[PDB]
Amino acid sequence: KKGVGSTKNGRDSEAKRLGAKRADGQFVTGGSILYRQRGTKIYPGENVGRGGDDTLFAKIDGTVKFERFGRDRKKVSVYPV
Amino acid sequence: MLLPKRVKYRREHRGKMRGRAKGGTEVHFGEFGIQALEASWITNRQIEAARIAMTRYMKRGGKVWIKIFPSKPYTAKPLEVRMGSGKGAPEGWVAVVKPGKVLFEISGVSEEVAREALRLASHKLPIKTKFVKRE
Amino acid sequence: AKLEITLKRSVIGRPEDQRVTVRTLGLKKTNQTVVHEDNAAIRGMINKVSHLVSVKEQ
RNA sequence: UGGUGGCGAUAGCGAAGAGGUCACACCCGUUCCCAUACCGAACACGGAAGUUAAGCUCUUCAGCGCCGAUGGUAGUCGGGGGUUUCCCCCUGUGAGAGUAGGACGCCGCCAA
RNA sequence: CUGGGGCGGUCGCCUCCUAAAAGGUAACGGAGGCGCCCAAAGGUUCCCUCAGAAUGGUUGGAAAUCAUUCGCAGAGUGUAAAGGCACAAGGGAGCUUGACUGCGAGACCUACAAGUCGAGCAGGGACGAAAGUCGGGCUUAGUGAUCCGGUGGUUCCGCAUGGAAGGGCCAUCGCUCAACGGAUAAAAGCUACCCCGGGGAUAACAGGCUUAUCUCCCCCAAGAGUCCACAUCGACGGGGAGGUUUGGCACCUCGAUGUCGGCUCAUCGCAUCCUGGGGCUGUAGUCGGUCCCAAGGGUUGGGCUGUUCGCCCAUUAAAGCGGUA
RNA sequence: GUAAUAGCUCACUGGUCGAGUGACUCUGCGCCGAAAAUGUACCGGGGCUAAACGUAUCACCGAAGCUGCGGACUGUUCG
RNA sequence: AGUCUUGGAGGUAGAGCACUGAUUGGACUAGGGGCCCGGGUUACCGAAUUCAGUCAAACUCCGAAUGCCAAUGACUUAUCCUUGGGAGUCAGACUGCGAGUGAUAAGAUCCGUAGUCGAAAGGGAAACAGCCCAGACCGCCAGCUAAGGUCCCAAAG
RNA sequence: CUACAAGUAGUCAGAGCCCGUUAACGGGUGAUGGCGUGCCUUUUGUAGAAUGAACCGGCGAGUUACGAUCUCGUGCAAGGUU
Repeated sequence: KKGVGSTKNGRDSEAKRLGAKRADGQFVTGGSILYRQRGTKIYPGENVGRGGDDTLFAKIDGTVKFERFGRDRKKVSVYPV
Repeated sequence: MLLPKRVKYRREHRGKMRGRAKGGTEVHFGEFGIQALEASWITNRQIEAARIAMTRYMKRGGKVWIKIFPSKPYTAKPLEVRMGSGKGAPEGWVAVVKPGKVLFEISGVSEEVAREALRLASHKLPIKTKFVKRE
Repeated sequence: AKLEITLKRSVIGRPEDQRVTVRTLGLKKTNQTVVHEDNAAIRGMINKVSHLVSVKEQ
């Protein structure tokens, strides 16, 4: 028998549950978050706000819609009734 | 014994040799080439054996144009060892090959000579092959 | 229009999704005739299965 | 024409040309406001002798970039098969790349 | 924890891949970082835009600084990486301290504990003319419970009453408690003199799967062979068989499967040591080499070593290789 | 083939003869490559040249599936 | 809940080289030689640039199928939520698919996904937990079929 | 019933033979054919070459007090109870 070891590549961070949390056409309350992220994969739009964690929340109640800032750049927005 | 000078990661997954090749499916640098009919990994020792074989058969002949390069490394743990305790150490270098892929070409030389040289190389290689020419 | 649907084949060893499509059609036993209408939804459903089922438009 | 907004550069880059009495600019000088890590380049302040050269508008083009089909193919859910480190068949879906081609702008509001 | 255990290594947090186009997802899988830093590297207002290249030009030099055109970005973003940012989140200047107090609809993540975002209200402010932004930093790590004590403040209680001691509430300090959800404030080893409870959930023998390794066979054939590849050898390379080796995995067996060698007893396979029959020969003959068919029978006695194996002596037609726990 | 030569052959050419005869690609099914241990021993056996393989067609068998007939129980809706 | 429709986020397969890295060949060539008189030649090496070409889990100009999240209605299907009482389970196995470690070896190990077993008898696969077909209240000396089969063992060509 | 037959020992089919019931498609044997690897535990999985039992009989294991909580029931109800 032999003896070996020392992998030193055996860890990783805790998974942080990013991505969208509400869907297009879905009704939303005030203050609800929509898209956890890091930096801006997506920007805010109308009646939507960004936080210190680059997270997107609805300032009001309404319905969600995702769109594009012209080219190669996305957006969300809340539109009320 | 070809080698990539420098590499990001000395250790990679092995991968999967599904499907046919993307490119390099037809001779265009040379005239008379060889292609594969299977999929396999190929080593620098294999390719240099084939290369020196054809060049010895030809003895001055024209140009070759290998069409590959063993970028991939492959590991192998030391001998008589249990499982685990990290990934094995690198051993050598490998080129991955799909079918329909051209490996060696030839120009400057007649068809019979080319076919014989490529035959000799095929017998040094593991896989099934076909003789091919430019359109 | 209308159409009858029958279980030519069993669900044992089939995934839950198409199993539940069957049960949604109202099928609990093999060789069970069930009537529905020639609706596009139902047609898509029997397409989604299409290998447990025999169909006969009335 | 000028100002000001909207639409993924189909708006752009690039080449060639035309115009400016009005307008927009360039442009003439700092005494004041203010300014330049240096200063009237710029920013501010005032001016209008002359200039369409530039900028700005209007034409042209398809060289670059951009958009982009149809068909086909890879891939693939599902079903089935086989000599199964993979391969094949069927309904269905279906790209990328490469083409056909499109395009050197569309829409608004105000002022003369 | 552990592909038996021990020794080694690691133990918490952050980033990426693996990860299978939501999220999540393991392994002693692959790569790297943290246990901070800035009183300006923060806030606000206003300003502008990088790296490199080519030209010209003392010292200036390949490479400072210089003007110069090209230049979506090759630079920078306090730090690792990913995501993202050039209308700035990057770079400058002025003024300042919102790196505030009380809070918080409603959401995310989540077993719990906890962690995260948050418009908006009030108070008082900073910058700005104004709109308006500011509850730290470009986002994600930069940290730990409770108990116990300590410090400060407090229209709380204070054992008959008044005080007090002491306690409570608020703010805060003290732990690499790093084995990082921390058993104690406080702790290392031997057991072959050992014992109990259990396990084939887990190791040594044997069996089984695999066959990397081992043995054997084969392909191409350069070359050796005076010449000549293939009489005999056969490089660099390639493909298989067997399941006698070293091994890997842990499938039966720990309410017991006795483990090397030797004796006796044999038995089977043939990849044949001899004997038999042949081909080829770099076979003159005698002897041989190699290959093919053949497993009927046979296949030694001693010295040394526990030995297997091996070396040696002397013989033999020959002194076979292996399987049968 | 010889030490070299010599010699034998061959490519090639002509003649006789009077119909096919020779190179290649793809593809189906097969051959060798191919050996192990109590006994044929990798069709389950017999045995099969169709009783194998490929395509297609129709029949039949074939389960506690399903149906038929009859009983028990539970549940839902109105015995 | 399922399906249909509609809209979304998501960057995997695949493909590609626009980034980062790796890489083949060619052309030209800075430059450096060797040769002749500061030049003048050399294919002696040769930077960058360029043409064409291959490759990538930790690379993307691109980008699916599927899956995921919701809305509308349609059709169908009935299970969904809360509170409370009571539990057991935390040794999992194989198979198919996608991946890792391994030697792209293991009835190996570890993950995801679907199934079966577990906790499931019956028919076939000779026998044969996990494969194919299919789900057992009970009886019947009735019938139709699935998988698999039809010369005899053994029902049927 | 049984001396050419292999069988977790039975079951189903079934002839022959012998009987005659709690009188009903009855009873005992059973040649022969078909199917069929015991029970319990523990296991991913056991016919298991994993465990336990020689057999028969008897004895032999989740209860009681106190308290809490939930359900059901009864009584009385903003009042119930000692």
